Amino acid sequence: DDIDASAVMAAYLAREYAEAVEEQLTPRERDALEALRVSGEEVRSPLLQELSNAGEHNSHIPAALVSALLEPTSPGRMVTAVELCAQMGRLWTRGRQLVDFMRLVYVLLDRLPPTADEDLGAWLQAVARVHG
Amino acid sequence: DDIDASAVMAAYLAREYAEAVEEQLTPRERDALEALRVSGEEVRSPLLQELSNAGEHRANPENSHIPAALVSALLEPTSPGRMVTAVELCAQMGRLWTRGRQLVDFMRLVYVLLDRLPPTADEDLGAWLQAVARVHG
Amino acid sequence: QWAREIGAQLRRMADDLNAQYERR
Amino acid sequence: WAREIGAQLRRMADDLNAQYERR
Repeated sequence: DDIDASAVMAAYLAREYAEAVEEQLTPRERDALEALRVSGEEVRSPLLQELSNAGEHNSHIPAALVSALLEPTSPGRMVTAVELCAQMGRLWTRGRQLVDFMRLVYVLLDRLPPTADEDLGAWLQAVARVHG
Repeated sequence: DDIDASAVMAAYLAREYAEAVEEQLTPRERDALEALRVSGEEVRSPLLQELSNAGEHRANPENSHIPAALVSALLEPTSPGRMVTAVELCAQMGRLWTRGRQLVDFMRLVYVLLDRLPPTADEDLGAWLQAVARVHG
Repeated sequence: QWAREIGAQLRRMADDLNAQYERR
Repeated sequence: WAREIGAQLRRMADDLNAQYERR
């Protein structure tokens, strides 16, 4: 009947931005992205389980859980926090929920430790060797 | 060597979010999306010509003041053509703002687009992108 | 002010784009 | 209840972290 022009523009911009950052990744950065995709799916299973048991309504709770996982942190914690934002995004499809998704992402990327680049480099190369 | 963790995470989430909305898009919304991609690509050529003809500091600005001013001016009595041009401009700025604090600059420019959209956007763009669809099949 | 300039050419290319499909 | 989940999320992550630090 009538389309949500905002959602359509969102879908388009999201994809175009993804393909842009992916085309400008380094060879091993691309190997890391695939590594993060597998590990993220490995934890997405029980991560989904905990949130289903919440049975809850706002972006306040998600923001705290992410920063909680990043307070001495580890690659596993950083991955779980990453996959959490992705799941909030899968819930926040339309309207002002999109702006909510961006702020949660901002929180994630803002509170990453300074050694994350080499912590995830080594850890995500270990994931890739075991998965091809 | 080491990687840019923030750059990689950005790719994962943007792609996962891209798949999120498209799934939840209604069929007619998905036809509209395929029509925006087409007309967005058509205006992309002249768009990237004027930006580059203005300079590298303009084709790749270190700030968000400049692109957000163009977007808001395109959406000031608007037509579907201006809205698409504005959408594509935001996307091009995104293609440039791919690492680190460039991601937050991208956040600002999306907000300007969605907030400055006209009330008739859902209606007009539905009709105008139907022409696009049947002109291209 | 390249603001006035670039915008004028965007509004021009956007108008042209709009007229390619207003009748189809 | 938030830290009930909060504690469980840290549980997942360390299980996840444990598998690939050995490798």
